[PDB]
Amino acid sequence: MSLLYVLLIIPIIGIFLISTIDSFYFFNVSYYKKIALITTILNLIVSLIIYILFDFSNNQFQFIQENLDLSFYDIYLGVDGVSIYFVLLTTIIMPIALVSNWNSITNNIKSYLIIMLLLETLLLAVFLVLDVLLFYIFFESILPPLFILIGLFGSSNKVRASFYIFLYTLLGSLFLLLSILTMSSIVGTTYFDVLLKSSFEYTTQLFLFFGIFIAFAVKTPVWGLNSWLLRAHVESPLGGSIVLAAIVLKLSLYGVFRLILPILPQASLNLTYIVYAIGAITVLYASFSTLRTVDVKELIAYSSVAHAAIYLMGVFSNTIQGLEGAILLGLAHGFVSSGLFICAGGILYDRTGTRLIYFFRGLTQIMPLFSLFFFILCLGNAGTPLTLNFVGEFMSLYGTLERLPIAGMLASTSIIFSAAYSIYMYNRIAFGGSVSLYFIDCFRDLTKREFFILFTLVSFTVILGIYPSFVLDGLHYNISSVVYGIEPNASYLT
Amino acid sequence: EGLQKVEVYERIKSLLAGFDKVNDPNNITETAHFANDLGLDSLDTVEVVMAIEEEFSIEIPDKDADQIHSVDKAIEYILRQPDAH
Amino acid sequence: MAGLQHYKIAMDPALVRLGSMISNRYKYFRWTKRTALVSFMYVVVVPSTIGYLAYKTDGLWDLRAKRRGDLISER
Amino acid sequence: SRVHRFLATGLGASMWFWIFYRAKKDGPVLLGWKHPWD
Amino acid sequence: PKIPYPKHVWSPAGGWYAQPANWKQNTAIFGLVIFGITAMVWKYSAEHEVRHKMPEPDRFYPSRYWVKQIKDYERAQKEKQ
Amino acid sequence: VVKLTYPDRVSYPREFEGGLERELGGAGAVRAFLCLDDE
Amino acid sequence: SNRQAALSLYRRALKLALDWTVHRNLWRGQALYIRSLFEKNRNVTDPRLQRALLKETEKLLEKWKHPDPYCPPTAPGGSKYERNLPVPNLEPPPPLKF
Amino acid sequence: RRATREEMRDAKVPLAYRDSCAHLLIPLNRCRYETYYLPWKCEDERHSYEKCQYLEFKKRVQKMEELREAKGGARSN
Amino acid sequence: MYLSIIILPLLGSVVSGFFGRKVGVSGAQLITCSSVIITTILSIIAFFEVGFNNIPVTINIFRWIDSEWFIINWGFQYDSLTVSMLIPVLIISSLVHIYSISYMSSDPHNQRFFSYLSLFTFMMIILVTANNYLLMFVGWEGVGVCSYLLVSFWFTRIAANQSSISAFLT
Amino acid sequence: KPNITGFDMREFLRHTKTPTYDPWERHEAWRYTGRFSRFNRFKGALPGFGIATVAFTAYCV
Amino acid sequence: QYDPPTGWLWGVRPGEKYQNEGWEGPFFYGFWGSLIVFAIAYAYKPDTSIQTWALEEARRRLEAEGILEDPNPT
Amino acid sequence: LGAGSVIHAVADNQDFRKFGGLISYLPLTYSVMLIASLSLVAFPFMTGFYSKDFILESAYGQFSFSGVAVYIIATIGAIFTTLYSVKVLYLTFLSNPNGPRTYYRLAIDNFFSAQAIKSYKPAHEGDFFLTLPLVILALFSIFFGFITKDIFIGLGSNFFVDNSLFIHPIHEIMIDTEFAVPVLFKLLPFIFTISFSVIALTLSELLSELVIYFKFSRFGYNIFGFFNQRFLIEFFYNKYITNLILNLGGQITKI
Ligand SMILES: CCCCCCCCCCCCCCCCCC(=O)OC[C@H](COP(=O)([O-])OCC[N+](C)(C)C)OC(=O)CCCCCCCCCCCCCCCCC
Ligand SMILES: CCCCCCCCCCCCCCCCCC(=O)OC[C@H](COP(=O)(O)OCCN)OC(=O)CCCCCCCCCCCCCCCCC
Ligand SMILES: *P(=O)(O)OCC(C)(C)[C@H](O)C(=O)NCCC(=O)NCCSC(=O)CCCCCCCCCCCCC
Repeated sequence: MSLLYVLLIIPIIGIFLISTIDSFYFFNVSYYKKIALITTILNLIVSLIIYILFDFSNNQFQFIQENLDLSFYDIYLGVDGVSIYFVLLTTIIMPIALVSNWNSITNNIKSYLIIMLLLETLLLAVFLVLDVLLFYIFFESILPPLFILIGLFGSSNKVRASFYIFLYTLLGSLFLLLSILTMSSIVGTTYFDVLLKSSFEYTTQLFLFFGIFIAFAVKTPVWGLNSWLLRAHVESPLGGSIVLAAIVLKLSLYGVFRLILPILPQASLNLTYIVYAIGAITVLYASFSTLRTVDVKELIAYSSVAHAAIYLMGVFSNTIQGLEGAILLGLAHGFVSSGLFICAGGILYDRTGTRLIYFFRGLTQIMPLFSLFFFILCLGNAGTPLTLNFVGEFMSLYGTLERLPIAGMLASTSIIFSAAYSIYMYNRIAFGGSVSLYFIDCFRDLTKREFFILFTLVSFTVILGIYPSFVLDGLHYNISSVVYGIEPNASYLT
Repeated sequence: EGLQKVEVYERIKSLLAGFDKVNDPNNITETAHFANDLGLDSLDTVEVVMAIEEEFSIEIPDKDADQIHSVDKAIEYILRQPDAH
Repeated sequence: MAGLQHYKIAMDPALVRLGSMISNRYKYFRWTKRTALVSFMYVVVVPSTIGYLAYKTDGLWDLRAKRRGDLISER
Repeated sequence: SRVHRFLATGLGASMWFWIFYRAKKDGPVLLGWKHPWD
Repeated sequence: PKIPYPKHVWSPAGGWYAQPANWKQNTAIFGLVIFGITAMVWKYSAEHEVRHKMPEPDRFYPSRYWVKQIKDYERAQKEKQ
Repeated sequence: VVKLTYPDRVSYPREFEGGLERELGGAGAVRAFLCLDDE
Repeated sequence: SNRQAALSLYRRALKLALDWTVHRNLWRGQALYIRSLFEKNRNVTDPRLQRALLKETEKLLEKWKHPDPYCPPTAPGGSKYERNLPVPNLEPPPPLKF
Repeated sequence: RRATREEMRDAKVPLAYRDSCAHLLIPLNRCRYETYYLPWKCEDERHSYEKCQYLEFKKRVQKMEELREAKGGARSN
Repeated sequence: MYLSIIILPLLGSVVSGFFGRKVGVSGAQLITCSSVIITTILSIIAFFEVGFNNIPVTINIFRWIDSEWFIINWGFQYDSLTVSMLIPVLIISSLVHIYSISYMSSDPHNQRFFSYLSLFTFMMIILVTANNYLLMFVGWEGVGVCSYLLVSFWFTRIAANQSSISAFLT
Repeated sequence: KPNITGFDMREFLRHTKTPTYDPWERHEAWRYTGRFSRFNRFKGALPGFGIATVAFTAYCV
Repeated sequence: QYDPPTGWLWGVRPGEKYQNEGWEGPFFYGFWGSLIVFAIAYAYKPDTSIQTWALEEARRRLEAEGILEDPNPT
Repeated sequence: LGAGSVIHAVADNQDFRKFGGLISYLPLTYSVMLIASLSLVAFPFMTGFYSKDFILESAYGQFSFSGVAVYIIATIGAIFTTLYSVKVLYLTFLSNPNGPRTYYRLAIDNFFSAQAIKSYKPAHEGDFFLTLPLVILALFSIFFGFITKDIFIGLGSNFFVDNSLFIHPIHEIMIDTEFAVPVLFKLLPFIFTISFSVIALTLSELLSELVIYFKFSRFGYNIFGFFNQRFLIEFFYNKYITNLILNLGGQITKI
């Protein structure tokens, strides 16, 4: 039983215990929440054990278990540098997501925990599978649990939201499936170790690129294909929102490393000016739009759109710096956007019952712990240094500028507007007068739970912001394998 | 701790002592009215309120200025405003 | 109002009405001269302009280790 | 307060004396009458 | 006067007019914690400072007393004749 | 106004022996005035 | 109407006249002229002219508006306005769980 | 006598001031280092350096006047 | 000494701001002023050590960002210019901490105000002591954030809110 | 072009001067008294001029 | 004059103590706990990054030229 | 910092049009300004003289159109420098009391009868902590400039041979600054400084109405506001830059 298969098995045992413990003890709801939390903790503990044993400079997939009982659809698991940190981010985030809803579900708690635990197994399976069809099977398997999570525990407009996220993702994924099936037909197999060895013809690469890019653009999302995010990420329960923004957005980013950079390098090189136009447009249009967004979670949801454009531009830079920056920005956005949704969807929305920004003012006066963390998360969302958000933005933007300067400059302008919308929101909530006259009751400050799910998130971004080498050390050799090009005097040694 | 009635009356009384349009300094008292006791025109009362506002370093809104038709009313307005210096 | 009891807010009817109008605004969009031009400016022209500049200047320069007597122009 | 007047005059006494001292020495150089070496 | 303020708000910076009765004691403990880190940093900076030029013996260079690079040089340079 | 009324240079540019070519980085860098064109 | 406006508009004339003139001694004689013109038109009683006369002087008031009029620090527009506003509700939050 | 590169470079003379009259500045900069750059201690050395620079400047102004007439009183800047 | 000039204002800002409840108003003023003064004195020595005797001092602690060609380290470098600018920065900061003992005597947020003043000094010192452009830009963004927090110090005032956004965004 | 209100900028320009008679003269007379007279206010404009001049002359012997 | 420090941490009134919801056990000892243990093991982890392997080879290859000095020549 | 004493002195107020007197109420506070003001306007043999009155000379030292033109520009800016220097000094200390009588009410003059212990507020100065930096900064504004002018200017100073700052030999203009510059232009900023002070000092408390005549003309009113509204580089910023983005965000969200 490989460590990687252990990762997928623990959350399934937790589901079993959650749904059977009543036959051994009316069981208290606190029991279910404790089973689910410990389950995610042991999954985090296993992912940390794997990371200690992980080797930073191996071109072999590590911790793979030999199957040799070949079938039509077999599940092979393996990990290298590009997948190791996405696996860690999934295992760190999900316990925080569980605590972020400890008190705010209050109904169908068994269903919420089983759905949350199942989502962990599926999302981890996405980052661990060593086959392109296996990748697709898990990328899509999460829609029905996502569809039912929003509908069971979402806000007032959760019906329109759940439909939007289901149908957008399916429609785009159906175009990715067509591209994937063409690959398996030509090659005979979708296993990574032998599909990357193959060489597709240019026009095949061109049509393979559109099919895959249409799906990755719905999931980034790119601007104009992002209606589903505006609805789903806001109407979802807080735990759903954290998982949706901090893990699910990353699948398309990790999928660019496994599905287009190795097999479609000519198409990627010849179409970067189209990816960059869409990437540049998304940086500006989203930034201007979130400046005028009045729902606090939708403002924070809309920020994810702007940052996802920056690491989408990085992965197509064909440079070592852009690709490392893209993973580091995708990781950084995972912590910071998780904290900002806890601040908005968890702290403000539980106190007031509303998310309109018009009703908030001067919260610093009564809530100095919320404002202290909120400001640090508003700095991190603005790409301020000593946050992992700056190291990722600077490396991602440097690659974008070097690959194509006109897009780099425009994507650079995000340094202004991210700051602009992040600080403007911060002032209309924490500063900007005395406590809002709409509040009749006074508000309490962060509970111990709220303090420690924020302190944990702001610790990860800051420590990684001062020493990003912890992550870059395990990306240097694997990131190198996805670069496409040669130097005049280093190529073809004899 | 702030401004007391005794201090406000002295500043106000010494302010009107320098005004020629006032009939005499001896008619000034607590319940004095600018209109009939000190005999001031509508324009003179506007001058008096501006002098009071400059002396106490406060800005009086037009609606409040209309309310101040008496020396006692002025003393009460100064006491009501915390900002008065 | 929600599942978990919150604090008592002075839920202003005017602000509530404003936040509902925004959430429902998509249902009332219509194609007119104005709405067609704006939607054509943002979606087609400005993106196609950037795509033109990105396409035209892809590979035009390299800054790496450039010296005096050697240009930045690459094409 | 009396020490404030002492400091105000004292600072104004050290000043207006530094100017006169420097004018006595560096005045010819600044005005161009005598070059600095002479 | 002092502006009224809510008594129920806890801020780590202390709040509105916070001064604990034991402020002198706590100000001494924190000073000691502040002192020890600086000593830890000073020991580091003495060890890892790099200089390609050595000060002349007569000049006022108080770092020669506590840095390792100069002390090793001066110790070796004392061997003459 | 200043363009029509501003003083001409009242000193010949200074000349450094050898042009300081070696001290400024050899012939591959910019050197100083050395028996060059009048200005 | 036509009484409150005349008195309030008169006060703004005194303020603006002093706004442009820093020195108070020059503002004193500057004020008797302002007061004098109000005396010259104290006998007008025709409504068709009373409202027309108020329009001219407000237009004239805007004609010579100071780029930044004076305001006391603790007044709207002042430097100390709302510098340390107190917390509005001093009453402790009601017992809830979050 | 004139100071050559072999010791002028060793003396760390500023590059813009490695001129013909830089041999008087090597002792001046040494005096400046010893006296902590106080502007009342190396007066004799400081004035000595201002002599050679001024004389060369006086030599240069004459050359500039000769150049100006050569072009019939034109503009050289 | 060279690295003590770095961390001392930082420590003074951390204790005053994150433990203003523990040391109180006077405890905070004692630490920020003492840490800045001790830091100020050491700079005066550094001016003699570096500027006057011409010893540039190189101090490299650990790598910050390492990707292929980019090796940006938390490295500091003392030369003539950085000790020239450290003199007014420390001297006026010492005089401003001391000056604020009286100006803010009636302010109800003394600990926070003094915490900010020592963080800005730390960010100024980082800006000029860095030996690369990227680490310098940290102090560049550092003083900018400290400038934003000190403009908006009276955050209940709407006009000072607009000022801090102007300071931040411009 | 005279206005309905008899406001003339030339005499408005002319009137700017210390009036011969003023109803507020007595109230606003303390701003030009001995404490704030023309001589007293400019008496201490340069604080240490007198001391420095005396000291400099002593040094110039 | 100064006020005594006040305020309720975690909203706990001075009369009572913070009540536990049950997340504190696993979070402080399982989540953070394992995160310090992992940090300790990371100090003892062998260094397998490509860079340090490459600097060692880059060193020798530079020592074959005059840029660097061989500690053990020949 | 000395200015901060002035705001702390009266009412936490900082408007010029209500400042006056205070020459005797704040003696030390006035004194530090004068040292600072003359250091700022580069009065001869002061700290600012050795720096400010060397940049201008350096500009003429480079004999070119750009160097000469900026001289004229800087000198005009240097001319206008002393006027607000005069305005700060005069309107707060050397002018007639323009504030309320509360600022200027000493216990020596008997005004009140019963509330004599309080209700005076005679615009007192600050404590030790407020004046110790004031005194210390005063010396730096007199002697620090002269003491360090050899480190930073000298003639051939080697204070930056560690390459910290770098000057290319072809770009050196310092030699011409000391010798080639004509004496008239070297002392020209001082002539304007010591002259234009007297016009500003005569335009107030001596004439005091030439300026208001200019103010109430149509030419002066337009100039006064333009300079008071900071060249209008914030009205076009707020409307044609800031609100353009806000409307762009509006159009994208709504359309
Ligand atoms: C980059 C992200 C941040 C990384 C660094 C994280 C902190 C590291 C140490 C920073 C120095 C210590 C700061 C303490 C500030 C005072 C404590 C406090 O928060 O009080 C809350 C105070 C409460 O203080 P109080 O005592 O006055 O509270 C009671 C009175 N009321 C409630 C009315 C205010 O709340 C506020 O008023 C301000 C709200 C925002 C708080 C922001 C504080 C600064 C946070 C760190 C800034 C880091 C800058 C990084 C720059 C990056 C450079 C590239
Ligand atoms: C690695 C490969 C894995 C392949 C799949 C292996 C199995 C994965 C899980 C599939 C479904 C397992 C369901 C586990 C729960 C079953 C036990 C149960 O009865 O739970 C009941 C629970 C609460 O209901 P109850 O407590 O009875 O009523 C109380 C009312 N007060 O009610 C619930 O829990 C219902 C929860 C909501 C429905 C689940 C989330 C949506 C699932 C959509 C199903 C279709 C897609 C299936 C996808 C499988 C994973 C990809
Ligand atoms: P009091 O009992 O005296 O009040 C009697 C009133 C004034 C109410 C009379 O009954 C009266 O005249 N009716 C009010 C309406 C009216 O006709 N008002 C006439 C005077 S106000 C007016 O319109 C003329 C104002 C002239 C002076 C101001 C001109 C504007 C100056 C602007 C610039 C100043 C600074 C540059």
